[PDB]
Amino acid sequence: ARKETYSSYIYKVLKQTHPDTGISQKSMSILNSFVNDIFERIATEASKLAAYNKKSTISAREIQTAVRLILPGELAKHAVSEGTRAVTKYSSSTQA
Amino acid sequence: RKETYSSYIYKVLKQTHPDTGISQKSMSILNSFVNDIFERIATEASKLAAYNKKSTISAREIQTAVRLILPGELAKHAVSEGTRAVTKYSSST
Amino acid sequence: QSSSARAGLQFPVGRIKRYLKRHATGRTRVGSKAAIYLTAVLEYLTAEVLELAGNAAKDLKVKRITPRHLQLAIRGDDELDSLIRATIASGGVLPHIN
Amino acid sequence: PHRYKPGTVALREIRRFQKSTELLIRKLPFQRLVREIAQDFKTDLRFQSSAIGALQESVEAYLVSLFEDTNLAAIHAKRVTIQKKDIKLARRLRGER
Amino acid sequence: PHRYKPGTVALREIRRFQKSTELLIRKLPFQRLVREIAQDFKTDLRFQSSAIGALQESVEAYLVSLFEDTNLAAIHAKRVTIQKKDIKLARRLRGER
Amino acid sequence: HRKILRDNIQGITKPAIRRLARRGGVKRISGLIYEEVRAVLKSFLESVIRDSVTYTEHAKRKTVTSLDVVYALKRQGRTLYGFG
Amino acid sequence: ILRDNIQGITKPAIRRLARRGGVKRISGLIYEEVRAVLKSFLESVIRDSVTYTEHAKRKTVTSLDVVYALKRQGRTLYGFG
DNA sequence: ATCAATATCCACCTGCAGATTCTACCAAAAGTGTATTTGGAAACTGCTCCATCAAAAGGCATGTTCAGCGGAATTCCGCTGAACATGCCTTTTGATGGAGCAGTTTCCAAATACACTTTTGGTAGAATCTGCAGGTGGATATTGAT
DNA sequence: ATCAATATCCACCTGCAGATTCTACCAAAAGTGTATTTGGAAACTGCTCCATCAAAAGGCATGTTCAGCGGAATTCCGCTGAACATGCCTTTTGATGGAGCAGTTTCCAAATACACTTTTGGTAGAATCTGCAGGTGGATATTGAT
Repeated sequence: ARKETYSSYIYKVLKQTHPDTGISQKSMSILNSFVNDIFERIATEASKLAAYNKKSTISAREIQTAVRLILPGELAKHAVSEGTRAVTKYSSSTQA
Repeated sequence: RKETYSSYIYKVLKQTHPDTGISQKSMSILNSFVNDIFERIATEASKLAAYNKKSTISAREIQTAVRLILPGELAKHAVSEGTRAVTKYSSST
Repeated sequence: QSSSARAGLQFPVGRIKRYLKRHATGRTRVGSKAAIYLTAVLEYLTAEVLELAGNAAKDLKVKRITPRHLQLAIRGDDELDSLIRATIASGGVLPHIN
Repeated sequence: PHRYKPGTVALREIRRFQKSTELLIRKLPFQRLVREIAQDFKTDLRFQSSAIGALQESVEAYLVSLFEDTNLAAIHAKRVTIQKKDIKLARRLRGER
Repeated sequence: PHRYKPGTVALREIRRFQKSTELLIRKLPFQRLVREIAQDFKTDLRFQSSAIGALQESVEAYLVSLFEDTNLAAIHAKRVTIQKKDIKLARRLRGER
Repeated sequence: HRKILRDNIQGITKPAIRRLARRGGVKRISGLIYEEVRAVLKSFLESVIRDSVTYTEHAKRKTVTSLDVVYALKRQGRTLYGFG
Repeated sequence: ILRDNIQGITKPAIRRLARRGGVKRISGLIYEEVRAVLKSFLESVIRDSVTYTEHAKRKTVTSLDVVYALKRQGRTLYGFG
């Protein structure tokens, strides 16, 4: 009677990308299975190549490498653009 | 680390028929399959004992690992001597 | 006294202790089932390398060279489905025709 | 000069090569091949001999797999040549990309 | 009476499956058959029902992959039906034992 | 109690196999696609029930879930989506 | 020196390299599509080759890393280093 | 070229079950001072291995012809799958029990982490057969023309 | 039914590099031996979600029946194995040589394990309002023997 779920952040980001539509339960389960298995394979090869580089701590360069080597080139240039952009944003952690 | 298996490969090939010889370059082939099916049974044993969220990895999950990837015939006589040798450690106190 | 022999059989256990530690995830692993990793590696490497004795009448050659072990790993149909997409360095193909 | 029928001589050359296990493509040809395909999409980098040797090993093994099952797809159609539609049907049955 | 060609069931049945993605195979006979093949290895197994749904659309997916490739392997060889050499070449190219 | 139940192995039949078969696309069938679609659903379904219910029994568990068979389908390399 | 030349004109090696498996009489025009399929396969293996090299942060290439990449594309040419 | 006969497309009407804000609530938590301890960042450099680089030589690739033989257009002609009334069986759902699963609480046993001491399993090398690659060579199949 | 230059196999000798078996050797995990803590395993017990009964319609079956068409088959040219000849691009063997890298040390951003607490995120009800399935009505293109 206690379960971690993914659907909440999913429906808020669906409503913010596109404004005005609805969702469905089995389609909720197919895209949350999609998000956890894409995390699953980035995580497995992230640990694998942070193992074989003989380096000891997981790092952002390492996972930018990871996301480059797992997903094809169109979303490679996308995901690296907002990888650098997100680290620009959270790296900019000031008082204002 | 500099660490191989090829000496234990050589002791194995001697505890075959000792008449043959380990060749110059197939021991790299032997090293590569022993560590890659070592690593992949380690991967599946990791997450299969992670799906019941039990902390260690131990006997039940390893015999289910070494049955649940390798195919039928060598799997079942493999797990036969698996139980054999793991009792044979405990054969003494 | 010695762990491979206090086990008894002929693979080392003390390195696969920490080679499982090298690879593990579950923050905990037992100290007694090194006893099965050596049994796994014993069985699978003997269950390939003893078949290399089938070189004899087809090679009359005393070492276990690189085409030759795959040249008899093929007809182990129980074997080839354990190195499935895996393929040799300079191994050859078991020949046949139409 | 007596040389009889062609075609079963194809079969003895068949058995001639697949008895042997020599690395069948030529060396500095693949050397210049792999440099002049690598240097362009990512910049000037250097190679090592064993790594490049292993990567044309990969190239040989993959393409020999694809042409043997291309041969099977060709002899599906009751026919003995090799033609392009066999090749692209082989590429498509093999998981398009 | 109105009548039109045996063999021209094609396009109307094409759309007639294609608009809908409901599960093709009829359910509880398929439950019976998976229960019967499972029942002769280990005792007292049950199914969870959505597990039956999972293995149902697994066999649906693997069968549509099978005869989609036998469809174009049949048209590979100027042929209009599928026959037994088509499915046997599919089970050549499957790669899974 | 003994649950002696024999063949449902032909049990999906010529209209059923032709409706799945044309659902895949093919529009001209030959008169013996009975037995091979029989044998191949035999092969694929015994593979999935073997790996799935064997490690279901690894879960100390004599009663199958759905998450075990979807972990088996991803174990086989044909990862189904969306049943958890 | 670094100038582009065309090694896509590799060699007609396939009229012995298809002579590795049971290729019967050949009848040709395969040269361009065997050229296309091997150029696709080499570019597939070489971009993740150089991908580990930039994760290697040194400007050579090597064999243990090439077999890392070679199994991660799935086409694991097993056993060389 | 052509209307019925489907067939499909819209399309309005209506049910009807269900996603979806909404509350809430609550219980375990993400953000937080913080001491601290270490692995990532980064200078220094011996040094090897990796890119050029030429010359003799040498298989071998590339162009040549060429000639049968096999891809293919065409026939046809038996024949075996598709529609289709037309019965009918097994379904398709709806309503009753219970073994057996979460989830608990609790115990004990194995594995962590600490010092320990050595010995065995990593190299260097070396040497020595030595197997074996590669030749030769002597004998033995071989299939198109006749 | 017969011949024979090519191809292969079986046997001999050599040389060459290389396995391998040492012996050192060394050095650094590893077996022993403590104790601590906490997860693995078992008892139990409520509460689902499994299991089996029985009533009525749609897809299933099935013989009938009829034609695209499969396989064979004949022939007809074009295109490719094949053999030869030659340039040519390797091919290896040194040779240079030089400039990135593996190792090295250091040293400090910072990760982590503490306590610790206001929030959100999950769940679960609920209700509701509405979106879609289905019904059915009705225009509208396509078409097949004529």
